[PDB]
Amino acid sequence: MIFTLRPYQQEAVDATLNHFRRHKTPAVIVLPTGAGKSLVIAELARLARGRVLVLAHVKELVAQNHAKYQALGLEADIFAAGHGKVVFGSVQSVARNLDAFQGEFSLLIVDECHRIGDDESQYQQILTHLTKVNPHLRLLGLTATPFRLGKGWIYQFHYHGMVRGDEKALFRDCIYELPLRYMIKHGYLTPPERLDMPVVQYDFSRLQAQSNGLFSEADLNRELKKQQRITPHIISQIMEFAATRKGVMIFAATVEHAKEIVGLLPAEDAALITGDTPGAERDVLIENFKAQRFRYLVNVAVLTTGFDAPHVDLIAILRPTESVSLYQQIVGRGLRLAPGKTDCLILDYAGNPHDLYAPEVGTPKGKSDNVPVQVFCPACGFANTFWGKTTADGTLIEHFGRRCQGWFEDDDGHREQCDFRFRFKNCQCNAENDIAARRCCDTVLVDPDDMLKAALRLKDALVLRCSGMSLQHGHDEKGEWLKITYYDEDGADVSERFRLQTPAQRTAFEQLFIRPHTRTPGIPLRWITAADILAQQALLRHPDFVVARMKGQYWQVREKVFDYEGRF
Ligand SMILES: Nc1ncnc2c1ncn2[C@@H]1O[C@H](COP(=O)(O)OP(=O)(O)O)[C@@H](O)[C@H]1O
Ligand SMILES: [Mg+2]
Ligand SMILES: [Zn+2]
Repeated sequence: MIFTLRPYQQEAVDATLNHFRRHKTPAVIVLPTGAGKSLVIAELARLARGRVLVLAHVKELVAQNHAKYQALGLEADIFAAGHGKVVFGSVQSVARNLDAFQGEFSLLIVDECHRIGDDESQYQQILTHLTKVNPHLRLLGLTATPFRLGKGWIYQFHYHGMVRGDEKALFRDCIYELPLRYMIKHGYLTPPERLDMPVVQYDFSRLQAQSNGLFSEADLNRELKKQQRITPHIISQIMEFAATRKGVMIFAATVEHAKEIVGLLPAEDAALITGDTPGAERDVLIENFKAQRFRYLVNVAVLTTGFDAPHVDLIAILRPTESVSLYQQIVGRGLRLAPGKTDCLILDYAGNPHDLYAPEVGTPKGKSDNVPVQVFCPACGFANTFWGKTTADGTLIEHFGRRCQGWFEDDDGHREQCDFRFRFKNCQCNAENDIAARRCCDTVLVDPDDMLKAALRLKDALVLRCSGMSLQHGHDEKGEWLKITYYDEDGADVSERFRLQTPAQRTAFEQLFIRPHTRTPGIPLRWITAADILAQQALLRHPDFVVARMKGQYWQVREKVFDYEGRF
């Protein structure tokens, strides 16, 4: 041809080729922003039979992709506001002129395919036209951000064995992923430099995250306006370094941060991008920047399509990053190669740890001090990465995962997520299954809240809002026993007993108490006598509610509720 592929580019091509020689279904490739997505595009098109349509939502993406294609010495058409195998188009423009797209189309590539579900509405008109004309039309997505915290995952199965999204995902498969780690190790991107000790960080250890997992507009703009005096004190140091840098990208937390920054540095040498802007004004600021007509770009919406020019060489991070994906997306905005760019200066000011390579758990943290931890599935061996708390030594205090995420395929094409359940109910189903996939048969499972309300309107019933438990142990002519006593904030209490002597009794005790009560399900608790259990009571959680029925004379435990989540 006219071009030569790097090894990783040929991997991405062969991955795609193998997927569609076996499957009709959509696939995504995960490529960082400096990878040269045009080299994959051009090899697929050299091999294609139809034409190939390369769609973007953002017209500047359509123009960037058309330019980078023809920079290879190749011809292709473009369809936007104003001949070869490939057509480069925007969603709006192509959904308009569908009559001009009536030939053979074998492959449709969607750049930034994470955008697809951001309503838009014309896209599926395109999809259905192309599929009417081309029933076996193959669709490849490309993206650097498969997962946005708050929107979830763009694919379902990953070819490494994890499951990510539900049956809902737009792409059933992710078939190649190029790690930042590797692109930096082999020099295909600019190596990043995070200043070891920058002077005055913010104190975002006060993290009050919403349920989708994103810190709220209010909580940000307010909650550390207690330090809103340091907002000029830090831009001073940013200007210090920017003395010797071509383009600085600064990421605020809110418009109330980004404006209180855009005024605080030089007077017309900076600009402000956020979703609340034109339009024609963004089309002016994309020409001004990258052409370097100003220096500082301040933004709060990290979607920087157009401003990730190669000349940017310092990323200053003025916001806490909830997921690692947001951190990686932000640093990656400044990692492109430029002739004589030695590194990219990363200024981590907020409470943002040092893991450009962290695994993305893929769900909200929960407790703010939660880190990723890896738990091995006792069924299939797969290495899950759940949220957890780990001690100084790297040892596991808690992990929070509920189900193994590995998957497998037989030789009949039937594909299944592993079904090992770290948290369970009954005899077993997910903590939040409505119907028992299979037992007490397909019956309707009793919702915790209803079970508590039923038990409340019983007289022979006790319902204690458990504030903790205490263990005693003892012995007689049949061996040892362990007695657990649950109690609420007023010392109302109720207890149960477990003989530890016989192997059936040992086994029942692992079944009915250690497995519900352990903080590290899947990692077995090692113990010889009740004394070892007392010794390890920190590895045990206490129930959120206990229900005891009456007969006879004494109170007898019947139900324990863990992992509550619905108030009350
Ligand atoms: N196979 C290749 N042969 C020659 N140059 C390449 C190759 N792959 C990538 N490059 C160069 O590496 C850089 C890739 O950056 P870019 O084209 O901006 O990535 P993307 O378009 O994927 O965002 C470009 O400067 C490009 O010319
Ligand atoms: Mg490219
Ligand atoms: Zn498993």
